[PDB]
Amino acid sequence: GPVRTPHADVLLASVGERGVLCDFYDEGAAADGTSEAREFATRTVSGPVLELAAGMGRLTFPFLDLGWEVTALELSTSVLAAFRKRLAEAPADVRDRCTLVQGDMSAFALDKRFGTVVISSGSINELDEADRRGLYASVREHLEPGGKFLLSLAMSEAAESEPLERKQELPGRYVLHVRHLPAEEIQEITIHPADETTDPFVVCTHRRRLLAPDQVVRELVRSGFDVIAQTPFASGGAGRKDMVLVEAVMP
Amino acid sequence: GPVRTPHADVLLASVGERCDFYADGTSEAREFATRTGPVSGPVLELAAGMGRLTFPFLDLGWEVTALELSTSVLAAFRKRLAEAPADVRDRCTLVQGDMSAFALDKRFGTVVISSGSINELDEADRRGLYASVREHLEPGGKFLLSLAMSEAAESEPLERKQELPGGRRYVLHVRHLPAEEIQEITIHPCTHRRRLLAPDQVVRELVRSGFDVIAQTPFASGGAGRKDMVLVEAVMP
Ligand SMILES: Nc1ncnc2c1ncn2[C@@H]1O[C@H](CSCC[C@H](N)C(=O)O)[C@@H](O)[C@H]1O
Repeated sequence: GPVRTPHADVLLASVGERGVLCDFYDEGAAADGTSEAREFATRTVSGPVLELAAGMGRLTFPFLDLGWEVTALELSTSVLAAFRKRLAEAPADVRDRCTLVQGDMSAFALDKRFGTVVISSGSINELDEADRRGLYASVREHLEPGGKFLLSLAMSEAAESEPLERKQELPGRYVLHVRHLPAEEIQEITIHPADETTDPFVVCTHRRRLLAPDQVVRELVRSGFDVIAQTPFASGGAGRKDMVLVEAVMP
Repeated sequence: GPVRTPHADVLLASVGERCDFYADGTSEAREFATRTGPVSGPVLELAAGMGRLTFPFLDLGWEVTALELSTSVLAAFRKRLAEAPADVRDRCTLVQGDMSAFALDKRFGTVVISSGSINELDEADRRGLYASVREHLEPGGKFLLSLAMSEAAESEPLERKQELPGGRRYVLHVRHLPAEEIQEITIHPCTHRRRLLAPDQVVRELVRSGFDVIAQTPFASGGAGRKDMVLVEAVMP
């Protein structure tokens, strides 16, 4: 069914149903990022912008609020429908710089090039390694000359750190430097009410892919982009910096 | 063209003017034999290199089809086989092949692969491996893998709490399960990156594609000291 996490295991045992184990995407009770959008803006606008897997407009609207023309591309027709509902209930000027398009960000093709192409950490992490290559290839084909590819990328503690070195003393028949660089983790969340009474006690688990920023960056280089900047920021305006803003251009 | 690490460039100028980078299988093979039993019927070792484990396996008396991709490496292996005595040599059948896609039309009691071999495939190819391996297992037959386990892979992931409102108050728990790291080397008076899967990540992948993983046994590769490897047992339901 849902993912049975270790903390959830204990809770659900302790609470005896009453408690219910759920994935974080079914029911139910269960988006604001103007600080992330702002991070994207800082790091650019000449022309129109393409947002990939724009979901429901979490960033797309903030972008439109800054006067930008946005082609928002989404795969889910249902999310697409919901986006178009929000879009319907907003000022015709706001409405008219926005273009929705169904599409697969791993293999998409528009009758249009673009000065700026943006993708949020949430989205890039939906793709495996193969599709990620598809994305890079695709994007390259949609950048006007000199245009930037801007990516936000969540940064785990392990990816934030300077990987631990281990020097050695191995003679031949030298000094050896090993590093274990992070490439990909699984972010696992568990959310439950602070009580235990409540009734019902719904326990929310989710597992998702979480790529190391440096990893994406290597992928990017390997695929013909140059990464001209990488900038840590906190997603909620202040706190620990838990995100990296990456700029890529075609050489 | 060769990978330019941080420690390289801080030695590349911190020297002036005066390249990429391209062990004993006894303990390791024994660990495989521990989780094998009988053995009735022959064994198939995928990506056998040049016999580092194969020769151990033969000394356990086993019958081994050793699959390897490389024409050059097969040349080495064949010569080594030729210097072995004849009962060793006659229990070893070499085959050029691709561990990610191969038919051999025969099935095997046991199927075996080494950490270095599986770490050489990306995700898609590993999907193919498990599919192949399946196609080549006799029922009840065991699929054994050894997997390097780094310090990241073995540690209990650190957990972060945090209280949040609505207006209902919630508790939020976040763990980071390791899955893939990069092994980066700098040899030194010389460079190499490489894949290093988390044994757990491989296990998840085995389940995702058919097998029930019946055992995960940590062992030292050297055959002494800290257990730096994991022997995984898989079978087809
Ligand atoms: N292959 C694909 N092609 C296009 N969109 C995809 C996709 N796979 C997943 N998605 C979409 O990517 C979104 C990920 S969540 C990101 C939403 C938004 N950019 C934000 O910042 O909140 C989801 O809306 C999902 O429908």
